[PDB]
Amino acid sequence: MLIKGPWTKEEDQRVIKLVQKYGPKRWSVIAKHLKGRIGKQCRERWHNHLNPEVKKTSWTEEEDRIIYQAHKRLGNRWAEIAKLLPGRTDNAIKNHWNSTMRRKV
DNA sequence: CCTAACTGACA
DNA sequence: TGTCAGTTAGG
Repeated sequence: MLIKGPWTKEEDQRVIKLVQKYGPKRWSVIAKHLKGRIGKQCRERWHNHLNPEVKKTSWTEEEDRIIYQAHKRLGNRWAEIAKLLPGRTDNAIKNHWNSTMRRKV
Protein backbone atom coordinates (compact mmCIF):
# COMPACT_ATOMS: atom_id res chain seq x y z
CA MET A 1 0.00 0.00 0.00
CA LEU A 2 1.35 3.47 0.96
CA ILE A 3 2.17 6.11 -1.74
CA LYS A 4 -1.53 6.69 -2.41
CA GLY A 5 -0.48 9.36 -4.94
CA PRO A 6 -0.80 8.69 -8.70
CA TRP A 7 1.74 6.46 -10.46
CA THR A 8 4.69 8.83 -10.82
CA LYS A 9 7.11 8.94 -13.73
CA GLU A 10 9.55 7.25 -11.32
CA GLU A 11 7.28 4.19 -11.19
CA ASP A 12 5.73 3.98 -14.64
CA GLN A 13 9.14 4.22 -16.48
CA ARG A 14 10.74 2.04 -13.82
CA VAL A 15 8.33 -0.89 -13.70
CA ILE A 16 8.72 -0.55 -17.48
CA LYS A 17 12.15 -2.23 -17.32
CA LEU A 18 11.13 -4.76 -14.65
CA VAL A 19 8.49 -6.36 -16.93
CA GLN A 20 11.00 -6.68 -19.78
CA LYS A 21 13.23 -8.44 -17.21
CA TYR A 22 10.76 -10.72 -15.38
CA GLY A 23 7.50 -10.60 -17.38
CA PRO A 24 3.82 -9.63 -16.78
CA LYS A 25 3.35 -12.50 -14.27
CA ARG A 26 5.74 -11.74 -11.42
CA TRP A 27 3.87 -8.85 -9.80
CA SER A 28 4.94 -10.50 -6.53
CA VAL A 29 8.57 -9.70 -7.39
CA ILE A 30 7.73 -6.33 -9.02
CA ALA A 31 6.06 -5.15 -5.80
CA LYS A 32 9.14 -6.41 -3.91
CA HIS A 33 11.15 -3.58 -5.54
CA LEU A 34 8.48 -0.84 -5.60
CA LYS A 35 7.77 -1.81 -1.96
CA GLY A 36 4.43 0.00 -1.53
CA ARG A 37 3.02 -0.63 -4.98
CA ILE A 38 1.38 -4.03 -4.47
CA GLY A 39 1.22 -6.46 -7.41
CA LYS A 40 -2.39 -5.40 -8.00
CA GLN A 41 -1.55 -1.70 -8.58
CA CYS A 42 1.47 -2.67 -10.71
CA ARG A 43 -0.76 -4.75 -13.02
CA GLU A 44 -3.52 -2.09 -13.11
CA ARG A 45 -1.07 0.62 -14.24
CA TRP A 46 0.65 -1.81 -16.62
CA HIS A 47 -2.36 -3.48 -18.27
CA ASN A 48 -4.02 -0.36 -19.72
CA HIS A 49 -1.61 1.55 -21.99
CA LEU A 50 1.70 1.73 -20.03
CA ASN A 51 3.17 -1.32 -21.77
CA PRO A 52 5.83 -0.17 -24.29
CA GLU A 53 5.09 -3.59 -25.74
CA VAL A 54 1.61 -2.13 -26.43
CA LYS A 55 2.67 1.02 -28.31
CA LYS A 56 0.36 3.86 -27.22
CA THR A 57 -2.36 4.15 -29.87
CA SER A 58 -6.00 5.25 -29.67
CA TRP A 59 -8.96 3.22 -30.90
CA THR A 60 -10.33 3.89 -34.41
CA GLU A 61 -12.73 2.40 -36.99
CA GLU A 62 -10.47 -0.67 -37.38
CA GLU A 63 -10.49 -1.21 -33.56
CA ASP A 64 -14.06 -0.12 -32.74
CA ARG A 65 -15.14 -3.11 -34.81
CA ILE A 66 -13.38 -5.34 -32.26
CA ILE A 67 -15.38 -4.30 -29.19
CA TYR A 68 -18.56 -3.76 -31.24
CA GLN A 69 -18.52 -7.48 -32.16
CA ALA A 70 -16.73 -8.99 -29.14
CA HIS A 71 -19.12 -7.17 -26.77
CA LYS A 72 -22.00 -8.64 -28.82
CA ARG A 73 -20.97 -12.22 -27.85
CA LEU A 74 -18.96 -11.79 -24.63
CA GLY A 75 -20.33 -8.50 -23.34
CA ASN A 76 -18.52 -8.06 -20.07
CA ARG A 77 -16.25 -11.11 -20.43
CA TRP A 78 -13.27 -8.86 -21.17
CA ALA A 79 -11.15 -11.86 -20.13
CA GLU A 80 -11.88 -13.55 -23.47
CA ILE A 81 -12.02 -10.32 -25.51
CA ALA A 82 -8.54 -9.45 -24.20
CA LYS A 83 -7.05 -12.81 -25.24
CA LEU A 84 -8.81 -12.46 -28.62
CA LEU A 85 -7.13 -9.02 -29.03
CA PRO A 86 -3.31 -9.40 -28.82
CA GLY A 87 -2.25 -6.03 -27.37
CA ARG A 88 -5.21 -4.32 -25.72
CA THR A 89 -5.44 -6.48 -22.58
CA ASP A 90 -8.30 -6.28 -20.02
CA ASN A 91 -8.41 -2.57 -19.03
CA ALA A 92 -7.34 -1.58 -22.57
CA ILE A 93 -10.62 -2.61 -24.26
CA LYS A 94 -12.72 -2.57 -21.08
CA ASN A 95 -11.73 0.96 -20.05
CA HIS A 96 -12.31 2.02 -23.64
CA TRP A 97 -15.82 0.60 -23.91
CA ASN A 98 -17.29 1.99 -20.70
CA SER A 99 -15.84 5.47 -21.38
CA THR A 100 -15.97 6.08 -25.14
CA MET A 101 -18.70 3.58 -26.10
CA ARG A 102 -20.65 3.60 -22.79
CA ARG A 103 -23.32 5.42 -24.84
CA LYS A 104 -23.69 2.09 -26.73
CA VAL A 105 -22.35 3.04 -30.19
C1' DC B 1 -13.59 10.52 -26.41
C1' DC B 2 -8.80 8.59 -24.29
C1' DT B 3 -5.97 6.98 -20.88
C1' DA B 4 -5.06 6.76 -15.62
C1' DA B 5 -5.91 4.91 -10.77
C1' DC B 6 -8.10 2.81 -7.18
C1' DT B 7 -11.56 -0.01 -5.50
C1' DG B 8 -14.67 -4.16 -5.56
C1' DA B 9 -15.09 -8.91 -6.87
C1' DC B 10 -13.54 -13.33 -8.80
C1' DA B 11 -10.59 -17.75 -10.15
C1' DT C 1 -1.41 -13.95 -6.06
C1' DG C 2 -2.87 -12.81 -10.29
C1' DT C 3 -6.73 -11.50 -13.05
C1' DC C 4 -11.09 -9.80 -13.90
C1' DA C 5 -14.91 -6.29 -13.54
C1' DG C 6 -16.60 -1.63 -12.62
C1' DT C 7 -16.57 3.24 -11.54
C1' DT C 8 -14.43 7.10 -10.50
C1' DA C 9 -10.52 10.21 -11.79
C1' DG C 10 -7.51 13.09 -14.66
C1' DG C 11 -6.38 14.25 -19.40
